[PDB]
This record gives sequence, structure tokens and C-alpha cells, in this order.
Amino acid sequence: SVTSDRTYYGYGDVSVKNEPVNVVVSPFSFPGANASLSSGGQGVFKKPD
Amino acid sequence: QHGKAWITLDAEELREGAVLGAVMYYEVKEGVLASRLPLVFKVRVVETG
Ligand SMILES: [Ca+2]
Repeated sequence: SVTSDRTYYGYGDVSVKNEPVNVVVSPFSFPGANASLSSGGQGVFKKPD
Repeated sequence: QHGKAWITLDAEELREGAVLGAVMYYEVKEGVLASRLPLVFKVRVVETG
């Protein structure tokens, strides 16, 4: 009578949500406060973070 | 294919009761699903003495 269609199934799901990286920024204001930059001046400025 | 048998019995065998068991070798066709299938055998006494 019944000629079974021999076909069973298995399934799965994958969730890719985020991007690998977050670039958190703290911008710099290099002449800063309690220091001074002059025209034609020479030197170095550094922000560690 | 070959559907006819000719089992004959002698006087020594009939003296103790002839029991005819059955052994069946089978393989159900691929996927077929059935319930209560009949197989009917015709028993004919052709000759006796
Ligand atoms: Ca006879």
C-alpha cells in the first residue's frame, strides 16, 4: 500500500550579530590647557589614551 | 517464480503423523508498508493408494 518517500530532515541555525571591533575614541585638543602653542613653534604632543 | 511443489509421502512417514512446518526467507521491497497480507496455498491430493 504505502510506498514511503524515504526522506527525513535535520536543520540548524547560526546567529551572526556583531561586528568584530569597537573603535572608542577620545579626541585630542593638543594645545590643551595649562600649556601653549605658538606660531612657528616646534615640539611634541602626546595623548596616551 | 517457481510456485508448484510435489511433496509425496511414504508408509513409514504416515505411520507417525506428517507435520509440515514452514521456513520463509524474505526481503520486503524498498519502503513498502502493509498490514495483514495473505498468502494462500492450494493443497491437492493427486494420487493415493
Ligand atoms: Ca489410487
